[PDB]
Amino acid sequence: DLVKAVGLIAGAGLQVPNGVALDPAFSFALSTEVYPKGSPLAGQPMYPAAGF
Amino acid sequence: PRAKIVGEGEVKPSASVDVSAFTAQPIKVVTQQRVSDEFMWADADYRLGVLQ
Amino acid sequence: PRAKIVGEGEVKPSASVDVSAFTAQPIKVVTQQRVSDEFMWADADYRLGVLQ
Amino acid sequence: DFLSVGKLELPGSMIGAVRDRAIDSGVLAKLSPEQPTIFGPVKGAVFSGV
Repeated sequence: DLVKAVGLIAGAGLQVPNGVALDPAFSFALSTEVYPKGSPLAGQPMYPAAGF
Repeated sequence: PRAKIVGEGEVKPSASVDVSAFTAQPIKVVTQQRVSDEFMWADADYRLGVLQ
Repeated sequence: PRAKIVGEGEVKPSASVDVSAFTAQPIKVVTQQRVSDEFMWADADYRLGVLQ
Repeated sequence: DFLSVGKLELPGSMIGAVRDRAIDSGVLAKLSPEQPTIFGPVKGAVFSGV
């Protein structure tokens, strides 16, 4: 619901989104996932989320 | 603007500019609190920083 | 504004002054004139000083 | 009643001049390095096949 929201701004490849504001209740709904050991971005949060 | 291919002796044409504008009216926002002077005394007596 | 005589008890009233605002759009005035090259030469050759 | 700031029609301030989109200049200049020549036509020979 967030990635498809970004895909409306950069989908046409015109504007470039750089800021995002979340609701405290929504920021908890964002699944804490992070990247596995293999990927070059290991240890980094895959989503905004909460707790980080 | 869009360029135009011309030959030796051919007329060199012109284009245009599409300008625009946005406006914003200044808004005044306030907030007031009604605090009895009997309360401010207890605020400094029991030393509970309710107003500070 | 006109002040009013006030007794030691009567209410000191308020006068009414109306401030307005004008607006002037900039206008361009232009005066042109064409003289011949031969004339321009003649002014410089005979110390005439017509052009100045 | 009183002197408002409505009668006195205020001008304001200018934020500036912003361009809507980022400029999409070129791509041919990034893929194939420009090899400048003198004025006039250009021509090349191509030997194809074995």
